[PDB]
Amino acid sequence: GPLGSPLTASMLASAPPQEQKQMLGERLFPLIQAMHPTLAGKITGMLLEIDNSELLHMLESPESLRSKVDEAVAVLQAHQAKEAAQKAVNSATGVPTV
Amino acid sequence: VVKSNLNPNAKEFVPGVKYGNI
Repeated sequence: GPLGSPLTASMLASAPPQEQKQMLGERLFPLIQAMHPTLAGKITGMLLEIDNSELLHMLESPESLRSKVDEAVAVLQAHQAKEAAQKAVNSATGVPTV
Repeated sequence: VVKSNLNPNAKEFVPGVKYGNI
């Protein structure tokens, strides 16, 4: 809630099990917290529609997890890419060559 | 629109409720 200044890992300790959807969401924010250099904040958001049974499995699977959130980090790079290229388009579009 | 790759339901994070639950 008001303790949105610190990290989410700290929230975990300061957030009961029912506070899942709050802080770590499923378990997203914490994993992407390590991959925060990108934008963990918004990443968890989109991928928040993930399973709760898989959330636990993610924290137990460094290989299977990081692989999933790996793409998550990419969804961000594309998120700000297709968003800025809205009205700020200088280059021409594709031609209808069939 | 903004299509995601991982989750097919890329939506903002709306706490309070268990988003992505059944």
